[PDB]
Amino acid sequence: TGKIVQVIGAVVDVEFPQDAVPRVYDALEVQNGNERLVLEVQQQLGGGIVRTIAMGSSDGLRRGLDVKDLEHPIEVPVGKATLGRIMNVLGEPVDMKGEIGEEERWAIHRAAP
Amino acid sequence: MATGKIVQVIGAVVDVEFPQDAVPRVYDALEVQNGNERLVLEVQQQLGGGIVRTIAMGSSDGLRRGLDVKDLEHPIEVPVGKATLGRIMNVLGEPVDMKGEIGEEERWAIHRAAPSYEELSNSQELLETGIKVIDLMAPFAKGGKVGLFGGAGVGKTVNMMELIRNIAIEHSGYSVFAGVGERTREGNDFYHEMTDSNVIDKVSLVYGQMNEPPGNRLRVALTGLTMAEKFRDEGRDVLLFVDNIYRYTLAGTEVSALLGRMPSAVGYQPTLAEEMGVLQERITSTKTGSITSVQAVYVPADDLTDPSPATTFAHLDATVVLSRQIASLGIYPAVDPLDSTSRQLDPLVVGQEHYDTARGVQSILQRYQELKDIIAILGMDELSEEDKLVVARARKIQRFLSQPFFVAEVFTGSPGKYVSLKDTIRGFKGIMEGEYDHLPEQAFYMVGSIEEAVEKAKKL
Amino acid sequence: NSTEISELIKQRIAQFNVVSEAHNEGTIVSVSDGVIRIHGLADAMQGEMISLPGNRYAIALNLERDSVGAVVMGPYADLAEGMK
Amino acid sequence: EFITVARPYAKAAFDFAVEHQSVERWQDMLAFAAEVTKNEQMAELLSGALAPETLAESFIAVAGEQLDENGQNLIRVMAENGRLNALPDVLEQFIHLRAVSEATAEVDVISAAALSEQQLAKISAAMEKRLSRKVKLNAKIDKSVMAGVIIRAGDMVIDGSVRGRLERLADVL
Ligand SMILES: Nc1ncnc2c1ncn2[C@@H]1O[C@H](COP(=O)(O)OP(=O)(O)O)[C@@H](O)[C@H]1O
Ligand SMILES: [Mg+2]
Repeated sequence: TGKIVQVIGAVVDVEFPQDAVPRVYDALEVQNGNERLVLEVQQQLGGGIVRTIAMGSSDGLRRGLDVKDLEHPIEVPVGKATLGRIMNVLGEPVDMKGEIGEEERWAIHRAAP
Repeated sequence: MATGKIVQVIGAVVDVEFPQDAVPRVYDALEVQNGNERLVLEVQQQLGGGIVRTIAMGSSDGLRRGLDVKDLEHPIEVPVGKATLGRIMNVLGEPVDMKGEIGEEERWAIHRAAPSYEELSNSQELLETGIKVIDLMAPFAKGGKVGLFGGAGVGKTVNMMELIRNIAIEHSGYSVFAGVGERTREGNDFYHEMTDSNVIDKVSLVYGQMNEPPGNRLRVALTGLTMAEKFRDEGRDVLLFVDNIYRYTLAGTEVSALLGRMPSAVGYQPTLAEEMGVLQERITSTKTGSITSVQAVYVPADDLTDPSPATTFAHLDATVVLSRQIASLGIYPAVDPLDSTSRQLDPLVVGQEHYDTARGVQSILQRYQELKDIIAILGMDELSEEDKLVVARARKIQRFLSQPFFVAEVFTGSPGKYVSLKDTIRGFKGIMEGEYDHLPEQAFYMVGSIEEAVEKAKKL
Repeated sequence: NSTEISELIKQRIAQFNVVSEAHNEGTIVSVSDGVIRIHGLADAMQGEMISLPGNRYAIALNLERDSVGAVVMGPYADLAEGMK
Repeated sequence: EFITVARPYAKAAFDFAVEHQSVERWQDMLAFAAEVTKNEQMAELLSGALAPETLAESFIAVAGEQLDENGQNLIRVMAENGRLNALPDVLEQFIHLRAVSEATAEVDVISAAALSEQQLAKISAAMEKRLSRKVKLNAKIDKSVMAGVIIRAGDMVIDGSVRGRLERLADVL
């Protein structure tokens, strides 16, 4: 629904419709060539433009690429499943074993007790 | 009628827009109703089309964009004359002592030019004070500027209270006290002390304290100068005490950046030198009358290298440099005899004897400072016997500089001492000539004249 | 055609039914790191408490021309543009 | 104040008006846009945080009597960068540019009394000869002059009022 308007190193500016702007820590997904990249919102600027941080390599990103707005923050597997394995920032498995068989995923932005 | 509207309120700085005809000029005053509170604004810049940028002489809270502003076509004007004597006032010349109206006959604008070069009057009329080290190392004349330099807690306020007691009471003329950025408690204590001593009838008090917004702290010194200059133009001899020049400069610094200025070397405003000069060149003794002024100067981090003390050094006849080192060692007042000087310390202006005595004291103490680390690391007995004699005389001399004050009696539990200048010269001459070589070091500590030194030596 | 053209502009703007912000109301136009920018809100004092959606409140510290800069007192990740 | 912002857009507009032989039309169209800029409720919309394209369309909608080349494109390009308030400045810039190309000077005069046509004609020719332009005098009858006349040609001015001579002699004294 949205489009990239600026690419400055690790941060990316994305434009959304005036009535469909994502929340302050929502996650976006973009197709960088044949591979998918995840962006995390940081600031809501004026006019429906939001600043985001790239959870991956930023090279190869043309401006004018379309993005998908996921309606939840970055969520990772938790519990007994994530107990003998190596994992990425986005909760993906890093060891060459199979998928993590989790029953539950938690958003990484939570409140202190 | 009202003629302007507020368009910006950033912190303590307010912008007002007016019709492009009859725009207020610089240093004018403006008025706006901050709710029920009458609030005064002072114009600082004419910028853009019809817009002036101003500083609030009060709390900026409660202001809305779009409020009407009325432009008074004069600067901030304050009462001047006998009616200001015995009254406390704020920066705007409004009473804060709850005794009622000032009742003034005339009001004067606080922004005015300095005397022309040919108006200046030369003077060498030495004042005498009870403090030994000040009269010895830095005597000063009637009609001149005095500055007490010091870091935090080194004795500026106590020395200024002592000097008020010693000078003002013998002085028969009116006096002005400008409490620029003072602690509220110490202002109240000063007021009550003067009220008890019955000298409040010849002093005018202007107080702008720490809690007030930057404009008040910026312009209160000019208010004080305006009152002092009224007395000077009447022909009288005036005593002007300023509590801290430092926070005048600091009140400038706080608002400088908000006015659109680019910052200077140590974060100061680019206009530090000119802002100091315009204020301090008005404090002069002209041919019609004389102002004698004592100023307390804060020294940030106890470092005399900072631009503020550095520039204010170049404006003073006599500079008494207090040091935190001597205060920490317990010698009171903490005057540094090597750094303190006065331009009246001439063999022509003072007695030739007086000049030689001062020069000898300074030479001896300078010779001690170089030996300090030598002795500290290598040992006392490495010295020659002549060097050990010099060390003895140096320590005795450095004790004789100390003194109890009447106003420093609450802190220590001892009476106060006043020493005449002749006695001071006689005592230091005797010490240097060795007439008291045989007395111990404490026989000179915290005493008055040298006769009192020998009396305490007998008691010892 | 000064009067005629100004009247023409007025009638088209009125027929378009665009309208000013009501005084003491405004809209959030930027949210960033616990600091928000608000359009409108003419009758806003410095240091005033402005009510956000929810029971959250914000302190209006900076009154710029055509903008009010406010600080959120609490969590701010729930706010967005278009909020009255 | 944004004179320097107006200079690029004004140069584009004027350079385009002589490519299409409609300077006289372009000047009044710019006046039309300035009058749009002056409206109160439109000014509030401009102060809002609308996106440039939708804001530009809301602005275009109140200015339908504009050409495709002139209005719909210049308004939107200025809206992309939010320089719509420069339209009032662009108008004055455009007038000055035109006066430069047409070799004209809007010389202004002030007098203590109304001038005869022969006097005004001599002044017109004399300034056409002092300058190298077709002058266009305009007069105002102000008693502050006391007598004599003022002649202003932009930055340059020539003062023949007796008040000026009076205070000049006062400054010589
Ligand atoms: N002559 C003195 N005798 C005794 N105590 C002193 C003397 N001078 C300074 N002090 C002590 O040091 C404190 C700090 O100095 P003071 O003058 O009060 O503040 P400042 O030096 O910062 O103006 C005094 O309140 C007092 O406790
Ligand atoms: Mg002090």
